[PDB]
Amino acid sequence: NNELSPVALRQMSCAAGTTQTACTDDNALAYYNTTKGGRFVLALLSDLQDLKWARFPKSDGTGTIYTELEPPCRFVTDTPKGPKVKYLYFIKGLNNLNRGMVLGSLAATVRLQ
Amino acid sequence: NDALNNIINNARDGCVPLNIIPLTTAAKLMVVIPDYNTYKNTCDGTTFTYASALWEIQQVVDADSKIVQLSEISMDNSPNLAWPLIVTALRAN
Amino acid sequence: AQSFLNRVCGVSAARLTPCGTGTSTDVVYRAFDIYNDKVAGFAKFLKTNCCRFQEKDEDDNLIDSYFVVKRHTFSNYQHEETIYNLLKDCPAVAKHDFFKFRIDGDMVPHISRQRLTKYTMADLVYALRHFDEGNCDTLKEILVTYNCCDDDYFNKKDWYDFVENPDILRVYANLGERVRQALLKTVQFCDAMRNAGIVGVLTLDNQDLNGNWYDFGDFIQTTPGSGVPVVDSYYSLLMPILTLTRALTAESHVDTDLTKPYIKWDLLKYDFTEERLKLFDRYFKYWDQTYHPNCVNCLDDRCILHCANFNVLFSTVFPPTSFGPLVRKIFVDGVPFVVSTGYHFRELGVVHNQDVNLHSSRLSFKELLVYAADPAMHAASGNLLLDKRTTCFSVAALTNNVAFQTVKPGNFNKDFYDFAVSKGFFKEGSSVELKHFFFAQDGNAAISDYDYYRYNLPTMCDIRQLLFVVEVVDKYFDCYDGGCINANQVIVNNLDKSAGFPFNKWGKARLYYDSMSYEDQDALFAYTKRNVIPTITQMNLKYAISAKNRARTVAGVSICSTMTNRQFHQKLLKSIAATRGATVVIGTSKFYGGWHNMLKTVYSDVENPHLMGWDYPKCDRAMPNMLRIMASLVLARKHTTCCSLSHRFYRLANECAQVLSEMVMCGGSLYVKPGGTSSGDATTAYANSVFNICQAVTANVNALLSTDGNKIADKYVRNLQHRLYECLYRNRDVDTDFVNEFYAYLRKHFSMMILSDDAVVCFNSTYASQGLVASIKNFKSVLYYQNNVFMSEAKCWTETDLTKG
Amino acid sequence: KMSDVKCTSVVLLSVLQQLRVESSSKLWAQCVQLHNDILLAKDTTEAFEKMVSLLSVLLSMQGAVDINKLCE
Ligand SMILES: [Mn+2]
Ligand SMILES: [Mn+2]
Ligand SMILES: [Zn+2]
Ligand SMILES: [Zn+2]
Repeated sequence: NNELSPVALRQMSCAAGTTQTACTDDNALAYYNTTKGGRFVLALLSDLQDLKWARFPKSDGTGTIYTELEPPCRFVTDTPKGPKVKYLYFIKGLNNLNRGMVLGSLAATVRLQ
Repeated sequence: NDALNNIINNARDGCVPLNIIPLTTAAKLMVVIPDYNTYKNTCDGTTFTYASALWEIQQVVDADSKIVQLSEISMDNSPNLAWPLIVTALRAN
Repeated sequence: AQSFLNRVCGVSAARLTPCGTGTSTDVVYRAFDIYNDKVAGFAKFLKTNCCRFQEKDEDDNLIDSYFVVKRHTFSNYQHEETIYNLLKDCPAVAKHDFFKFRIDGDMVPHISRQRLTKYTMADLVYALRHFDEGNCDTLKEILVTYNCCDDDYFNKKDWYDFVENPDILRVYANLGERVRQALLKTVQFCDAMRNAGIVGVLTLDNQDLNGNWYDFGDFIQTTPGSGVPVVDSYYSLLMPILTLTRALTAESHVDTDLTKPYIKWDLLKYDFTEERLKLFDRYFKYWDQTYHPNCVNCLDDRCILHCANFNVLFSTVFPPTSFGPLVRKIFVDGVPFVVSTGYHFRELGVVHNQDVNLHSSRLSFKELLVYAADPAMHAASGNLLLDKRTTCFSVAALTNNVAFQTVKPGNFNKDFYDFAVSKGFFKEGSSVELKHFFFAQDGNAAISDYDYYRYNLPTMCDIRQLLFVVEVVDKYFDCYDGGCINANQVIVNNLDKSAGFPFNKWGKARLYYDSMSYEDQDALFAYTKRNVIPTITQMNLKYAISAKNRARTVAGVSICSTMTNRQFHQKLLKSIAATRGATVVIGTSKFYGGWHNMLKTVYSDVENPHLMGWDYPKCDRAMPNMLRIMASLVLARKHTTCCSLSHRFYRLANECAQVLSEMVMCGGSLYVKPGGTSSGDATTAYANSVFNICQAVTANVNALLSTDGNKIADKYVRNLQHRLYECLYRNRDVDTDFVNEFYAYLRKHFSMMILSDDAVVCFNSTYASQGLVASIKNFKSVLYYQNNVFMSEAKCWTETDLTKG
Repeated sequence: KMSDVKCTSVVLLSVLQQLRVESSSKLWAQCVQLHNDILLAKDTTEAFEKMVSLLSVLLSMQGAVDINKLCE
């Protein structure tokens, strides 16, 4: 035993875009790491093909962080909505372990074909 | 020496490691032998090869820094010599 | 019945012999690496559900290959079947076989794998990293089975020792090829998993020594082309082995085959930047953390550690005649010189000087000093030297005749002896008796003691554990202050000591500390923050009373090193020595009731105490280079504001060029010091303290991780174990909350007193008897697999009645 | 009694060393070896044979005039 990730983290929504200023309102979904020393989302779950910049204002509200994104991932799920092809986007520089956690949670609590 | 300049010109950048300058331009070699068994395998005869060059043995001396001729260092005569023998040699061309 | 056995063999090689009972299981002790939601660790658990069969080689002889078969549930059955069907075509996967047999009236499913080896790699790694010479049966069997040695070798007692019986390296190095093949087939397994779209975590307890893999039990499936392998624990646990067994020795042959001649590298080529990346891409392809071949590009200290660890391993393949300074012919006042313009370490890659000025006009006094201390000008104008007395790499001879230094005997004070015998002393059968004498030494005493550096071996460190032990050792040193000080504030005692080589030809330290005004010294100290200055160390013998006939040799470092090291380090050094009540006890006197205060300090609040102490056998020469580097980093950490990040790195490079591989001038000719501390530099007595605290913390970490976490009854220490493994291997960045937690646990259950490698520890005993803190065997194991010395139990004591100290 | 042997070996080695005996390496090596074994000895009889062997070295040369030095 050496298990991958006991228990899943969570899901929310967030903001993303193509460039620094292309950050529109809620257009994706993010699984986040719940740490007492700050907030850290893991993966950007989106339908639009070529997002490249994401954004979220700081908890203080004065600052806002930009998160560049790697080339997308192609996958689909099964829902009442039918075949609905989204693109999994990871923050740039995501390490292998967190990729494993998010992918395991996705394949566990959400269908794939 | 002109050999040092030669090996400094052939470097891609002009910087060469320190541990190869004496190895490839020194004009004299010093050996230190603790016992006859090591002497036989390395400095045998009046010529020997080290660092891919040719050297000729000259002025063998003992710990007391007195000159010892080459015919003395046999197997049976070995226990009658001070035996950190320092064998000197020069680069042959 | 018996049809089970003829079903298991299937198609190939039906030479089956039961290796236990029949249709029932077979329980053995093996070393796993478990992390579910209830337990962590790298410990020997009780593997139960597997029937193990052994094949017969021809002539009816038992062969080293097995046919294991599990028996578990039904969902894992189909899940395993699907994953294996996906992963079958790879060469690095062992052939499974899924069948349903019946014991009673039910189709119990089985996984009858084929052609195993009795041990995994986890047993090898555990047995080497958790040594105990009292019972090392598994190591004996593993060594004899693969033709590394023969059983008659273990009758030669003290076989395991490294100081005595130095041949054991030749026994261990015979295991290199198996480990290298395991590395390669692991790479191929990762490639197959990625291309097949499978997500899974890799351990060593699922890899027989041949190379194949199994137990696809806890894997999950993703879309093809997007799989991910998890290799944080695997590689990091396996790190210390790859230099015990020289697993990369087959990388210096012409086509990486052991039956070929050696590659003849060009003499002048010194970069080796592409080769290191090629090696990293071949063996460590999926180690997803940037590896900088030269550390001058590193971002902070932890990345410097993470890249020096890899350079240590990758520098043992390239020739040792290319390392060292990288000199360059510089023209000055119409005359060509040869001066060092950089360096080439084994642990830091290539470092280039920043302020080099070819076609200089005239030399100042600072220039004359920095040019009269560099070994380049000295060695490049001396005769070659081939010394057969030593194994250390000689360089050159500055003279025409070697000089032999003897050690004289001490004189006799007869009058005191007569007075002693007058008062009825020295009578036969009395307790007091003469044992400390002034021994004498013959001509070649110095070199026969410099030769002891042959006990220094290139060692790899478990990096994901050092990156936490260094945090805790750091937290041990948060009470003091430090920073750079100006020239007019240094404090120096005894200004008439020697100035090293070649400065001792003109005057003592007073002259060189005198001629420089308070601006020359600061100009030099600000020069060294952008340059590298190699130096030449002299080696001298001590002349003192002793109880053992071995000589003692001390290194006299040149003035240009200590002059700047004092300015760099003195504030912290004199803040450590002027503090009372801390862990380090340097500076606390034993007079006027100081010893009583120290002893009552270390007894502080532990519950069921038991003393424990030690000392290290040949501490200065058995020191690995990584722990020296980490100690210097921990000392230099305090300069968060006074210096930049390039300045700190170049000061560290200067330290490594002056006290780690500096060209020792032993006798009358230069040699190369391989590693270990030189005992006569500025910060020996504190680097040793950092070392000692590092070993204590490492022993605690090993003792807590490697415990079966299902017998631990106190809930808090079990949660401590789980979080410890999480932040050690399943994490990447420092978690200061848990670092504080663990430091509090240590200082509450492991009290300490430290001077330069002479330690004393007061520990709770009812925990150490359950392995929740370091016992005295754990230090033996740590010293074995990390320091390359065997800790004899005739130097470690243990005391239980605290009324006697 | 052995302590006297150790002390006299110490003084004997000192006088031998100031007699300039270290000019010949093999002799000095033998002398220092014998002196070290005398100092580390645990029993008196082997100390005494190594002692007489060490003293024979001093008696060998002619530098130490013995008849005068033995003045009783
Ligand atoms: Mn397994
Ligand atoms: Mn399993
Ligand atoms: Zn780096
Ligand atoms: Zn500073």
